[PDB]
Amino acid sequence: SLAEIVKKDDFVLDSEYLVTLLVVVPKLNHNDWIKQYETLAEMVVPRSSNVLSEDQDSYLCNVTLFRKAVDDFRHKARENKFIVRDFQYNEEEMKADKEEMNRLSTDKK
Amino acid sequence: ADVQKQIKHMMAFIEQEANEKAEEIDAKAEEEFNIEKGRLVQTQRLKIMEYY
Amino acid sequence: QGIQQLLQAEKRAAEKVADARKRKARRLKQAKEEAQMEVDQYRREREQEFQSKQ
Repeated sequence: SLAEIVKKDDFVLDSEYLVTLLVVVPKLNHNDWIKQYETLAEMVVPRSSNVLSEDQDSYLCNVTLFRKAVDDFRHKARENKFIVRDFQYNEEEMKADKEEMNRLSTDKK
Repeated sequence: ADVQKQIKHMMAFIEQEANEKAEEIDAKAEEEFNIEKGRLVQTQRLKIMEYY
Repeated sequence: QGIQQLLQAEKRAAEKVADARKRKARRLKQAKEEAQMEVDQYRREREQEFQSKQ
């Protein structure tokens, strides 16, 4: 879960024409995805590629694209060994899930 | 350069959207009410002859 | 940068939807009274058939 790593500035609002998907990229294919983020789909942003969080094996990045071009970007990235993890308004519900994780420990106690 | 051109092509995808978002209802509802105001010619012409 | 100019140019497209309501606001309103301007076509019909009554 990304209930603590979520940021409103890390995503692009007003999803009528533009939306930023949380794209996971590996450490080996970090440079290969940086030279193919503009060519993954049509009407995708070529300057929105920026790492949101980083791990030891892979790196999580944000990729702004069109509303109808998210499927074309996720299809080519799945062929390019990249995964696209969806993020929505349920991150505020995931913040209540951390409170529900505290309520589960409160109910267990 | 290419980071600006895809931004500038997105402005073109806004402009071709803006032509689609300013002419659909502006052509349809201008033909909708022409039937409706034409009905206002027809709905009066029954009764205004009936008073005659 | 590219992400902030995209939204204000989207407001340009969101200003042309305000014209997409306006040209069906004014045109709905102006010729609604032009449909009431055909009452004058009835006002000539009554007064000219006032003569056939006379």
